Formats: sequence, C-alpha cells, structure tokens
Amino acid sequence: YFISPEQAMRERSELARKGIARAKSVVALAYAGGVLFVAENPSRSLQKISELYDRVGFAAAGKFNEFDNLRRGGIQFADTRGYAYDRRDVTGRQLANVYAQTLGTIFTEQAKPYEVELCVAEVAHYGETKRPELYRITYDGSIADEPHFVVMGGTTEPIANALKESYAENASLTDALRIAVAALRAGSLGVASLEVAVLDANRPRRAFRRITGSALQALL
Amino acid sequence: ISPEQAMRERSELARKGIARAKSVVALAYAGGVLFVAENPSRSLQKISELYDRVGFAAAGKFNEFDNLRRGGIQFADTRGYAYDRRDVTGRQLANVYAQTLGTIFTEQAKPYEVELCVAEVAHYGETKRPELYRITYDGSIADEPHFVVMGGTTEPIANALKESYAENASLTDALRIAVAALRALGVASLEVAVLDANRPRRAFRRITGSALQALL
Amino acid sequence: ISPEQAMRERSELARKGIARAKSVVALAYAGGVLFVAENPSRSLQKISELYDRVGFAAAGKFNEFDNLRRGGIQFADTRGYAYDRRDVTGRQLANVYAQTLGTIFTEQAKPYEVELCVAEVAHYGETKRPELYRITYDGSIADEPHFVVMGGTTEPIANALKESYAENASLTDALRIAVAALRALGVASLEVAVLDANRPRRAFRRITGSALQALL
Amino acid sequence: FISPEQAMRERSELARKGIARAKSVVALAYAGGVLFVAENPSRSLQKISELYDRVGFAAAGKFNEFDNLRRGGIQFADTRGYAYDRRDVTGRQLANVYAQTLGTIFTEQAKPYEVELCVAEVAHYGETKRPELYRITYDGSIADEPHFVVMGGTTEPIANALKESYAENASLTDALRIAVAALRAGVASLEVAVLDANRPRRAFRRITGSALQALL
Amino acid sequence: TTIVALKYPGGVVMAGDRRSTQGNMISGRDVRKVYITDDYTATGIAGTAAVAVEFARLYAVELEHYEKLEGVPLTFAGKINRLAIMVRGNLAAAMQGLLALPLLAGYDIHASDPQSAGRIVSFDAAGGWNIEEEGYQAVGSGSLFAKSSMKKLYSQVTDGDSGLRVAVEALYDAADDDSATGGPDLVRGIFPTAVIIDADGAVDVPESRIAELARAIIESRSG
Amino acid sequence: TTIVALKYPGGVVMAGDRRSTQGNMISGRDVRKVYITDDYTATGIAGTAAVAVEFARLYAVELEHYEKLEGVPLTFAGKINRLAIMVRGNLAAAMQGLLALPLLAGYDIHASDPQSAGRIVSFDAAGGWNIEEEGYQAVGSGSLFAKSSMKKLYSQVTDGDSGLRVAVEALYDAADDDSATGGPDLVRGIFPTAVIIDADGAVDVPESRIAELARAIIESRSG
Amino acid sequence: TTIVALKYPGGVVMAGDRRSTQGNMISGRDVRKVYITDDYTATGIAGTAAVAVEFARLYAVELEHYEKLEGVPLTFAGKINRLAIMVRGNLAAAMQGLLALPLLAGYDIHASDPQSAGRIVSFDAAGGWNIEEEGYQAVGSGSLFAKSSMKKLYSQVTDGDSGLRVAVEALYDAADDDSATGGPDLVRGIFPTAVIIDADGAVDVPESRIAELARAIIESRS
Amino acid sequence: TTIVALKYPGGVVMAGDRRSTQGNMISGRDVRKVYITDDYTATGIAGTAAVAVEFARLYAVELEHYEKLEGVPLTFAGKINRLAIMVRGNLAAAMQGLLALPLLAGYDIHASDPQSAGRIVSFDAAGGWNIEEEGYQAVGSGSLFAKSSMKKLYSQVTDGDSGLRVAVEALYDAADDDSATGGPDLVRGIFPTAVIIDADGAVDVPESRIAELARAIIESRS
Ligand SMILES: *C(=O)[C@]1([C@@H](O)[C@@H]2C=CCCC2)NC(=O)[C@H](CC)[C@]1(C)O
Ligand SMILES: *C(=O)[C@]1([C@@H](O)[C@@H]2C=CCCC2)NC(=O)[C@H](CC)[C@]1(C)O
Ligand SMILES: *C(=O)[C@]1([C@@H](O)[C@@H]2C=CCCC2)NC(=O)[C@H](CC)[C@]1(C)O
Ligand SMILES: *C(=O)[C@]1([C@@H](O)[C@@H]2C=CCCC2)NC(=O)[C@H](CC)[C@]1(C)O
Repeated sequence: YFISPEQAMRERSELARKGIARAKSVVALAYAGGVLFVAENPSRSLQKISELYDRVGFAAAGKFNEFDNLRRGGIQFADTRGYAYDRRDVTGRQLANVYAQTLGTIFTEQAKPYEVELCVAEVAHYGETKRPELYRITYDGSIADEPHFVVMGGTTEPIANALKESYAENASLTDALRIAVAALRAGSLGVASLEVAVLDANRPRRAFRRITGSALQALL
Repeated sequence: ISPEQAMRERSELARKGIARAKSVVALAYAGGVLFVAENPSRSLQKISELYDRVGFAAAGKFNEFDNLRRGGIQFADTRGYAYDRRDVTGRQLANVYAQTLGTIFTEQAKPYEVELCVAEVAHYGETKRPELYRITYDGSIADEPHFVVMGGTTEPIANALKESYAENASLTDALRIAVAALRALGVASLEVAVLDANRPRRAFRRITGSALQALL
Repeated sequence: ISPEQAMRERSELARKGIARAKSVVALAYAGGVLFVAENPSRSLQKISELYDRVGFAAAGKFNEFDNLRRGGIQFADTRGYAYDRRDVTGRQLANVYAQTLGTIFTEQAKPYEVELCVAEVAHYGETKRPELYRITYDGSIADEPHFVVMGGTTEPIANALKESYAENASLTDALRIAVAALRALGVASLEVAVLDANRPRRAFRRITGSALQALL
Repeated sequence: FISPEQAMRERSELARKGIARAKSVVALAYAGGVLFVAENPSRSLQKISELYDRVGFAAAGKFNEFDNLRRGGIQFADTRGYAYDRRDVTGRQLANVYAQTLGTIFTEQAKPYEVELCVAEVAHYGETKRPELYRITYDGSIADEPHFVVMGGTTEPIANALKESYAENASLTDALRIAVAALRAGVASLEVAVLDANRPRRAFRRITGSALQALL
Repeated sequence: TTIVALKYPGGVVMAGDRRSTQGNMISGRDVRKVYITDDYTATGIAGTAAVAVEFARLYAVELEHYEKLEGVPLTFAGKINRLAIMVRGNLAAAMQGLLALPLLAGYDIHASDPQSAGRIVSFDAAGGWNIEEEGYQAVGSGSLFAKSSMKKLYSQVTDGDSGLRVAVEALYDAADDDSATGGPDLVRGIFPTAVIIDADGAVDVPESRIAELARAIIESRSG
Repeated sequence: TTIVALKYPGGVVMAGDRRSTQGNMISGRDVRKVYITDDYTATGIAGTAAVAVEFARLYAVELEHYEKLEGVPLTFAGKINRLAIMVRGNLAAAMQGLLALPLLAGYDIHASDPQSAGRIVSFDAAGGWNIEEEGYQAVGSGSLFAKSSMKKLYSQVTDGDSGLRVAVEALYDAADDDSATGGPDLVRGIFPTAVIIDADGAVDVPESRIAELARAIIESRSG
Repeated sequence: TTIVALKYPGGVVMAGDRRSTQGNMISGRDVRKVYITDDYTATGIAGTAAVAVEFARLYAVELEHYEKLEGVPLTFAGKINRLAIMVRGNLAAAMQGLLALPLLAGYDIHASDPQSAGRIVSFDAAGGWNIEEEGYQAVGSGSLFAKSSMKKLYSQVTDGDSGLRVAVEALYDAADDDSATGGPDLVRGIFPTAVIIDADGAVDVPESRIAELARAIIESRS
Repeated sequence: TTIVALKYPGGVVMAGDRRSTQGNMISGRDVRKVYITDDYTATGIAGTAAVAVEFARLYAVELEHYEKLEGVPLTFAGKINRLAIMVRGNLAAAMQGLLALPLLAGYDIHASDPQSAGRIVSFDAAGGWNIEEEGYQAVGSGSLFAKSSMKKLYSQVTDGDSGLRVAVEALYDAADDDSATGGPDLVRGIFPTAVIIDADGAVDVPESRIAELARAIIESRS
C-alpha cells in the first residue's frame, strides 16, 4: 500500500519505538566520581557500553548490529577530529550532535529507521571541575540534555521513576551502582548478567573503565 | 503522484512539528537586534552568529535547523573569503536559506520542520535600520521591519509584541517586552543574545548568567 | 493519476500560486520600457537587469523566480563572453526561459509558480520598437506588442490598460497609466524601473524614493 | 510513500518460511572444542566450513545465498589477518560482520536472504577459554549462545531435545550422539566437522566416512 | 607562405600565394590559402597546412552554425572571438610544431561608416587578436617583405582595383625575397588567389584578372 | 610596454603606451592597454598580449556579473581579490611564458575620506597584491624609468589635471629609455591612452587632451 | 624579511619589518607582515608574499569558522595543528619556489600559569612545528642576526614595554646586517609593526610607541 | 639524531637526544623524540622532523582506535605490521627527501617468558621490519657510534637502572662523535629523554634521574 507522509512518519517511529521497547534496558547516571553505565547484558562478547574518546563514553539500547554500527562511526569521527585539531577539542556535545544528525538522516532516508537509542556522556578532564554531561539521542535524531541520568531500552517508565526517587547527586560509586541495579532490576542481576563501566574523572587521560568479575562482585 | 495531495500533506507535516516546538522572537531595538528563545538546554542552541553583522535564530527540529545553521556559516565564510567580508549580507543568507528550504521541501522525503530568522545590523559607526528576515519550510521568505516570531503558538506572542513594541527601546526595555510577549521564565530557561551594532566587527554577543539576570 | 490528470494537477498548482501573488506590469513607452510592480519589501526584488538592453520582471513564488533571474544573468553573461555583447538578445533570453520552465513543469516534482516577462529596448542611438515577451509556468511564450500583466488577478489590470494605453506615452504618463491599471500605492509599496533606450550601454535604471515620488 | 511496517512483515515472513522449509543444523560446545552436525545428503555442497584458524561457520537456508556469505567471510577474515595479524581475527568480529551484512541485505535488496548463520570460535592452542557460538538471523539480529545453536527447519523439537541432553564437556562421541539424536527429533545424510581446540593452528577438521562411522 | 590583406575605400581584399614546401623542396604549386568563410569574411592561413586547413573549414561551419541556430549572423566582434578561441585551443599542439596563424578580413555590415567598414584582424599563437588600424597586414614567412612593400605602395590604394593590384604586387615582392613564397608561374599559368569583400559580400577574384595584373608587374620590372 | 598609475587629490589616473613588439620588431602602434573595467576601476596590463586582453575582458564581465546577481557591486577589496585569483590561475601558464601582470586603479566610493579614496594596486605572477601607499606605481619593461621619473615629478601632482600631465611625462621618460615602450608619435598622431577616475566615475581621457600635453612636453625639452 | 617574537612575563610580542624586494630592488616600504589572526594569536610570515598573505587570511578564516560552528575556539594545540597542515599543503608549490614560513605567537587562555601562558611556535616547509621554549624566535633572511641580538638582550625583558623594545632592537640589528630587511625609515616615518598579546587579547602596537623606541635605539648607537 | 633502545631483564628502555639542526646550524635543543605510543610501547623517530612527528602521533591514534573498536589491543605482531605499513606509505615522499625511520620498543604482555618479554623492532624506508635479537638497536646519524658503545657496555646491563645508564652513555658516545646528536647540556640543564617499559607499562623516566646518570658519566670520563 501507499501512505501519506504523515502516516509513513508515524509508522517508522512505531517500527523503531517497538524495536527499542522490545530490547534490554540501560541506564547512565552522574555520580561523585564521574559517570556510571549499567546495562542488562547476558552476553560476554557483545557490548552495549563503550569508550568513544578520552573523556567520552557511549551506551546504547536496541538492535545490536545497528548501534554497534553507530558506535564505530562515533569512534571514527572522534579519532579523526582529534587528529585534525587536538584531542582536547573533541567533546561529548560534538559526538551527540553528530549522532543526532546521523540518526535524523537514517530515519528519513533509509527504508528502515534504526531501532536504537543512544547515550553519550562526558566527564571533566583530569584535575578539572565540571558537572558530567549526559545526552540522549533517539531514533529520529532528537537530542536531549539530561542532568542526572538517562534510561533507554525496554520499559523505561518503571526504571525512570525508580531513579527519580533513589537518585542522589554525589552518590559514591557503590551507592550509585546499587541505586542503578535496583531501578534497572525493577524492569525485567549478577555479574554474569550485567555490563558495567565508568567514565572516571580521576584518571589522567582515558576515563573509560570497565568494572567486571570479582571487582564488580565486590561492588555488590 | 497527484501533485495536489502531496503538497498538502508535506505542508501540514511541517506546520505541525513547528507549532509543536518552543518559541523564539527577534526584535529590532536601539542597540541592534535582540534574540530571545525559550530554551531549557544549556548545550543545544537555537541562536547563533552567522557572520560579522549577521545573526541566526530558529525554531523546530534541532538536528534540522542546526544543519541549516552550519550550512549558513559555511556559505558565509566561503563568500567572504572568495570576495571580501563586507560583501556578505543578511539578505544573501536569507536568500540562500529560501533556496535551500524550497529545495528540501520539494525534493526530500520529509520537509524540514523548521522556521528561520536571519538578522543583520549596521557595520560599526554606520547607520542603517536592522533587517530581519523569516524563512519558512516551503522556502517562503519575508522582510519583517520590527520583529519576528517563530515556533509553537505565535499568534499570542505576535499580538503581545504588537501592543508593547517600541522603536528604539533600550536593551532592558526590549528584553522585558520580549520575555513578556513570550509568556503570552528566568535565566535557566532562556537563551539570549544580541547583534550589537556597537561592536567593531563581530556583533554577535550572548547575554547569560548573572549578566542576563541583571537585565531581566 | 493519469498523465492527462498530472498536467491539469500541476497546471492548477501553478495557476493558483501565481493568482495568489502580487501583480506586475511592463509596458512600452516613449523612452523604452517601464516596469511597475506591487512590492512592499525593500530588499526582495521582482524587477531586474538581465543584460545591456534586456530587463526581467516576474510574479509568483520569490525563491523560484529569483532562481530563474540568476540563471538568466548566468546565461546572458556567458553568451556575451563567448561571442559578443551585441549578440545577446531579449528573444534568446525568452527562448531559454521557455525551455527551462517547460522542463521544470514536466520533470520537476513541483512546477514553478511563476510568470516571467523579458523585455528589450533598442541599442543606443538605434531605432527599434521595444520587445516584450511573457513566458508562463509551462514554457509557453508570447510576443506582446504593448504591455504585459502578470500575477494575481490580471483581467482587471489588463482591461484597465487596454483602455488607457497611449503609444509613445511619456514616462510620467506611462507611470500613471500603469499605477492606475494596477489598482484596478506609493514608493513604500511599489517597485519601479525602466529600460532606458537613451542610456549608452546599460539601459536598466531603478526609479525610487524622492525621484519616484516626483513621478508619482 | 510505501508502508514500512508492512514490508518488514512481508520480508520477514518470506525469510522465515524458507528457513523453516530447510534441513537443520546444530552446533554445540563440547570437551574438545565445537561440534558441527548438519542434515546433508549432498556429497559436494557443504553447509559447514572453516572461516579462519579457530573460527568455524555453519548455515541453514538457501545454498547459493549462504555460500556467498561463506566466501565473503573467508575474504573478510583473510584480509583482516593480513592487514593486522592472524591472532587479531575473532569469531565475534566475523559474527558482527555477518550481522551488518544480513541487516543491509534484509533492508536494501529486492529479496532478503533465506538463511540463518552460526559462527563459532574455540580457544587458541594450549589456551583456555570457553568456546563461543553466535547466531545471526536473516534480519541481521545476532545472539550469543553459550551451549548450542540450532538452525533450519523446525527447530523447537531439536532445541528441546538438546536442552535435555546437553552436557557440559561431553566427549566427542557423547556430543555427536546427543546431537544426531536431538536432530532426529546416517553418514551419507549427515555432514560433520569440529573446531578442534587441540590443533596447533587450524582447528577446523572434518569427520567423514569410516572415521565418522566409528564414532557412532 | 605569404598572405596579405588591405583595406580600400568601401572594402577589403585578401590574397595568398600558391606554394607549399617540405624543407627546401617545392611540394605544391596550386595550394589555395584564402577562403571565403561566410558572406562577409575571408580567412587566409599560414603555418602547418593540416591545421591551417582545418581551421578554415571548422571556422566556416561554426559561423553558419550560429547563424542557423540563432537566426542572425554573429557580430563581427563575435566572429573575431570565435577565431581567437579556436587558435588558442591549438596552443599546446602549436608548441609541439603544429603551429597555424590565421589572418581575418571582413566587411562589417553594421559599421556606421560604409567606406571604412572593411576589417583586418591578425592573431598570435595564444589566441591574441588585433584589429589592424594601419590599412594592411600580412602573415607567413614572406610577410615582412610584403608589408614593407605595401608601406610604399599603400598610398596608391583608392578603390578595390588599385587595392587588388597592391596586394598582388606585395605577394610578388614577398616571392622575390622569400624562397618559401611562390611567385606568379607564367609557364604553368598559376597565380595567387584573392578574395574581395565589400557591401555586396565576399567574392573570389577571377584568375584571369590576377593573371593580367601579375603579367603587368613582371613586364614592368623587366625594364 | 609601460603602464603608469598615480593618485591625485580626489582621484586616480592610469595611462599606457601604444606599442607592441615581436622581438626587436615594432608590430603595433595603436594598441590600447588601459581598460575601464567598471564605473570606478581601470585595469592596465603588461606582458603577453593574449593573456593581458583576456584578463581585462573576463575581469569586467566578472565584476558586472556579481553586481547583477547580488544587486550591489563588490567592495574594492573584493575587486582586488577577484583580480588576484584570476592572476594566480594563470601561474602555470605564466611559467611557460604566457605571463601577464595587471595594474589596478580605482576610486573607492565607500572610503571614509573622498580626497584620498583613490586606489592603486599592483600584482605579482603568483597573485600577490599590494595596495600602493606611495602615490604611484608602474608595470612593464619601462616601469623603472617611469617610476624614477614620477619620483621627481610627483610633488607637482596637485589635482587630476597635473596628475594626467605627469603620467604622460613618466610614459615619455619610459619611451626615452626603453625601446619596448612607445613614445608620442607626432607623424601618425598616436599618443598614450589614459583613464581618470574620481567620485563621478571612470572616464577615458580624450586623445586631443593627451596630444596637447605631449606636444608641450616635447617643446619644453627642445628648448 | 625579518619577523621576531618573544615572551615576556604575562604575554608575548611579535614584530615585523616593512620591506619587500624583487632581487636587489626595494619594491615596497610599508608592507605589514604581522597579523592578528584571532583574539589571542598573531601570525607573522616570511618568504613568498602571495603565499604568506593567503596563509594569514585563510588561517584567520579557518579559526573563526571553527569557533562559529562549534561554539568555542580551538585549543591552542589545535590552532598549531591547523597552521601546520596549511603549511604542509603548500609543500609542492614551495619546492617550486612558492615557499612561505609562518611564525605563530599567542596567549593560551587555558594554560595553568598566566605569567607564562605566552606561546611562540615555529614551522618548517613540511609542516613540522616546534613550540619554542627558549623565549624568542625569528624567521626570514634576517632571523639569525635578530636571534643573536635577542640572545644578548633577552635578560632585559621584564614586561610588555621592555619586550617591545628588545623586539624592535632585534629588528634593527637584522636590518643593520641583512639588506633584505628594512630598518626604521626616519625620512618617511615608517617603522616596524608589532602586536602584543596578553590576558586581555591581541592588540596592534601604535606606531608612535615603536617610533619612540626606534629613535632611542638610534640615539643610543650614535 | 640518535635514538637507542635496549632490553634488560624484565623490560626495555628507549632514549633519545634533544637536538634538531638545519644544515650546520643548531635549530633546537629540547626536541622530544621518544613517545609513549600505548601502555606497552614507545616509538623513537629519526629523519625529517615533520614526518617523524606525524608518524608518532598517527600511530598512537591508530593503536587506540583499534582497541576501542575491537575491545582489545592489537597483538604485538599487529602493532609492528601497522607501523611498517605506515612507513611503507611514506616511501615515495621518502625518495624525495622526506624520509623518517622509527625504532619501536615494547613489552609483550602475551609473551610466554616475562623476563624476556621486552621487544625492539627496527624499520627500513620500504617498511621492512626486524625484531632485534641482539639486545639493543639505534637509529639516526649517531646510531653506529651508539651501537659500538653498547656493544662494549651491554654486559653491564642487569636491570632497569643499569639498562638506563648504558642507554644514556650510548647517547653520550653518539654526541661525542656525531655533531648532529646533542650531548647533555649542563648550562641549560637539558638531557636526553627516556621511556622504560616493563610489566607495569611504559613510563617516562624523570629528567632528574637522567641528569644524575649524565653527570656521573661526565665525571667518570674527566
Ligand atoms: C606557409 O605558411 C607554408 C605552406 O606550405 C602551407 C600550405 C598550405 C596552406 C597553409 C600554409 N607552411 C610551411 O610550413 C611552408 C615552409 C616555410 C610554407 C611554404 O611557408
Ligand atoms: C608590453 O608589456 C608588451 C606589449 O606588446 C603587450 C601588447 C598589448 C597589451 C599587453 C602588453 N608585451 C610584450 O611582450 C612586449 C615585449 C617587449 C611589450 C612591448 O613590452
Ligand atoms: C621576506 O621574506 C621577503 C618579503 O619581500 C615578503 C613580502 C611581504 C610579506 C611576506 C614576505 N620575501 C622575499 O622574497 C624577499 C627577498 C629575500 C624578502 C624581502 O625577504
Ligand atoms: C635527527 O634525525 C634529526 C632531527 O633534527 C629530527 C627532529 C625532531 C625529531 C625527528 C628527528 N633530523 C635531521 O634531519 C637532522 C640532521 C642530520 C637530525 C639532527 O639528525
């Protein structure tokens, strides 16, 4: 059949809104030491959280092949920018902006829109003081500046509220982890079932750090 | 495909999304041009410098008008370099956006859900009335003499401006008049900037934080 | 829809747009050709120079006829450079516009909502009757001997002229006759220019402000 | 404007049907690495293949389509190992590449590929690591399976049959039996191969003829 | 080679020799080097024969092509520009030895004063052109001899016939001093060719008129 | 060749000689080397004739093209940049012997002070430009003689008329010392051409005016 | 040609001579070779005039372009890299004789210690750059003379004004030994130009201040 | 220029001089030629400064790029291959005088025996590489002098500190015989830079430690 542009728009949006709802959930929240990423992830090889640049992190929910595509594209953009100018010229805002533009184009120009939702986060440079930044980019290119936390994938409402209530500014790593795991848990576990990483303000250059195995255990 | 139905659907599709978004106003005042937009974000901007005496403001889908903002800066910098700085004008930029939006509106899958305003003030120590242009999704362009309103429900803000507006209002009076007609919000929910005709070269100047606090 | 329906669909889309726009008239007079258009804007123009003795006037969607204006200037300058200035003619420009609109009307997603007039006066110290051509949104071209009317509701303006049109009317008489048939309106709301056959090379000359006033 | 939600449905069904209507294959982790067993009578046309040193491939669906992917995979792997180092090639990379390729085919080509793929990897010689198994759908979805994978025809029966008989670290013979069994839910009709973690470099190894008969 | 052109009251005349050579060898005795390119213009070309000839043939086609497409012929200035562009396009080849230089003569129907509507235009290898103001011009290896001869004879030019005589005598002086330029050949009956152009258009001068002038020049100097 | 340009209170004057040569031979005596390129600018060019002429022609077209497209003429700085880019575009060719160097003179309607709104800009082969601040400039093989002459005569330039007279005398000195620059030709009545530009625009100086100045200069030096 | 740059407590100064030549001939006496390229940087260029002018103009445009597009100026390191890439892009032309070499001076607003936030960066024909840490640098045919002069005078630099005086005297010494570098011209009143950059940004030094310093240097050597 | 690298029990050390020249002229005294390119590798480059710096910078980006994309760093062999390909890519330019040659030092975390996990790899202009097995290597105009020196001193290497001493002494010998290599500068307090890499990763050697070693070598020879 043939549809009006307005209908096609709603259809694409639904097609993707469905795909994202159908997937596992992820949360990113600002805490005392930087930013924390926690995702529901059974796999040991396929990842939903990744380093983008020195102080910039990435997290996504949705169809893996599609957001991994975007993850790679982001790393490509950042490395190219840092090389063409300087490392300190690459920023979370720039990456979010680029994702917004890319998803916007995919949503409009490709037969199928991307069933994904992305979060780009940035923490301060070593020995610097600045509030973490979190951005959410949606399947249609919309972008939002979140101040405390971001939730993506599956049924967010429950997890969102659970955090609106538990979330505390300046929480230590352990407190933040717990607050996050519980909220997440509200949706629907252990080290085997979670993907955890942080953007660490304390680290001198590369903030991204994965927290796994026994080490992750201990935080639980 | 029937030419009639399509032009009708696309249109609504843009009018809709634009009215769905936050509002922005630009008005001529004693010191040049003032830009005030309802904007919660601290990082994503709707008001920007284009060239020495030319400013840009938009309403609608961000990724789409930021695209246009970049394209405009690209056009202006290239023009000024190929000829001379003083050869770049607000009229030229508006004309370009019109051609671009008309082309998007007609050739792209989805039209751009945006409304743009290009403004220009006189060169330092020169005398000339500020110029304001509004460019629509269809590519229509209009020469506004006092103020422009875009995004969301404009009617209320438009009229509110009509009663209040004063040619030569000082910055503070203009700011107030604007923030008012807009409500028809504080420093943490407003994006404010001016094309200050008194600046020697770069007229664009953002008014934020405490400084903005004072004025309002 | 059917290719039969398509053409009427488009044709209608275009007729509507032009009908819904301001009007313009061009008429031959003693000193060459006179262009008068209903135009509030101070920056956006509907009348323009094309080449030495050739003028352009349009009605319809601005971004579309401005585009055609630029294309025409491009064509003329290129032709003059590749051959000689005196080899560029109003007939060639009209011909080119006819072919371009014809292609747009047939191949482009949307036909252009415009109506154009190309005029040419004699070369300095030469004697030849001014030439006026009208090219419509579908590529049709017509050789008019006295005047052309485009945009909005033409019938009233057409007849109004068919009646007061005096051959060899002086500039003032021609201006009046024109401004009148148009109302069927002063410097703030009008755009005026002539292809002055008495100018040595560039015939196009704008008549504005006080100067226009006097003529009014 | 064609309906996107309709398409995904059509296409997905067309692919699910073809795969459903095809022979079945199973891959499962066992003590010595990974075992591949597929319902195949054909002497010459294979459904199980070596991709790289410790990486294996198995597919179900239309032969010409998954053989194309088999060759492409070998190409990707050989090119990667040459451009970096052999050790730098991994099962995860291959699965990732297949996911992206099927995703593009599913979205961009007249017909989607009627195939289902499994990429497996075992540890490097004298190393210790749990085998990895990945399944890639026609739509391009990818999944990390920890014990076994089943593709082609009616999987439900075979899946459950396995969910019951699968034993962590079964010997080769026990694993083969468990597999051939869950499959039924003959040497001539069965293709068999293993990613033998005990092999110094090339893990892929075919088990056929008399050798294959003995394990039964 | 020598090609000459000169203006006379009411028009212009262009004449060229008939010789072609290969090194020191005379390889042709009846080559025609002056062509009528349109109703009001003639082109004479010196240099590499292959290029020279192509220039004349392509140029005539280009002039008529414009005329048929546009309904009117090019202005004289436009004709000059097209020739110049054609020469410029051969610059690389010319640097490699395929050098050809045209001399253009014409009558401008749009000129204000008819008696002086005659035009002579020369061209250099890069496409540069110059509308001659001195009354005459020449190209080819015998051009300097021809020009110095016309410098002394030009005052005798009052109409088309005295114009033609000075042109034939200039070619005779070029041949007298330049072995690469052919003189009148009385044994074979071959003489320079010439084109005259006035308000009525370009016309080939009949061989018998040129033969008569050449024989008179020869007889005159024989004593 | 010599082209000179000098500023006077309220405007600028540019003048050029009339000679063209081919090696030692004088091949032209009435070439015009100074062109009015728009209402407020003039361009004089030295070097390769073909490139020189094409520069002026295309430059004039480009300036008017911008004006018709944009509704307003380029700023003077924009005009300079366009000429510079055109020169730069010919650099590969210039290295091959097709070099041409323009000298630009203009009146800047947007300058703050009208008495000094005159502009003189010189260009090198790579497109480098320089707005002259010492009052005058010259290009061509006789430029050093012209400049050394203007250095001594410039204090006499108090207005457009004495500026024109000095320009003519600088060209006269250039011709007196450089055989490639043509002096006033009293026998044929051919003199340097000149363009004056002030607030009312660029205008060609009538030949009769230049001839008077030239005769006066000649009488003076005769004693 | 000679362009010098030197750091002083709290900023940097860059100064350049006014001469242009064609072989042995003096073809210009008022050329400006030092440009303010953005609020905190200045570029001085030596070599081919056409290339140098285009470098300065294109570079200023590129810096402001980034600023408008991204909302923030490039970090000082980014500015250095852009200029290096531009120089590298000219390498082929430069091997053909179109060689131009810039000298960059700036004030890094993001540096930790403000008194030393001054920056001087030199470049070679292939795009190699070097952040100078010895206090001063110079480019052009008179650079060795200027540097040997600054080596002896640098200990006198204690603030912006003494920094300016040392820069002018180094240009004086360059002109004294290199015929391609122009000295102060007292007859025509033309002197070297200079730019000073500190926490408040880059500003052109008024000619009168330079003239004053130049006269004092000349008096002193007389 | 002289860059040296040597293996010691448990690791590797790489050190480089600080001189840059233009013909006979000393144009730089504090250039850094040894870079930490990732947690377990260092690159030292000789040749054309612009190219050498770009190599080091581009190479560090490429290594980290792979790591972020694939989740794991390249194997040491992969690291070698990428450097070789980069060098090969510069061959045409090299033939035109833009030659740069890197020396690679690293610690292979995946090597079987930790005490010998140190790695030193040299490269030629065409991208050919060689994993050195003799214990040390050097590149640059002073490399033959450095290698002959290490040939006699290598038996004294028993740990990181004696390894670092021998590297500094090899650089000292290179500067003693090659005017293009810079010796320790006691007046300005400038010394060779060095990187040590062991199981805990690559770390820059503090300048004060190198200065003590240099002063010790000088006293010893006086
Ligand atoms: C003349 O220029 C000449 C002719 O051979 C040639 C032939 C036919 C028409 C074009 C002109 N060209 C040469 O190369 C000869 C040698 C010097 C020639 C006789 O001059
Ligand atoms: C002058 O520069 C000169 C002129 O012939 C030439 C002709 C017309 C306008 C552009 C300039 N160019 C040359 O190549 C000659 C060589 C001696 C010339 C006379 O100087
Ligand atoms: C200097 O490098 C120099 C200047 O003429 C030139 C002019 C303006 C700005 C860039 C620099 N360039 C040269 O080629 C001359 C000769 C050695 C020069 C005077 O040094
Ligand atoms: C060394 O190879 C050397 C250095 O100037 C250069 C600068 C910085 C890092 C890369 C190496 N390169 C040269 O061309 C000089 C002359 C022989 C040098 C001092 O050896």
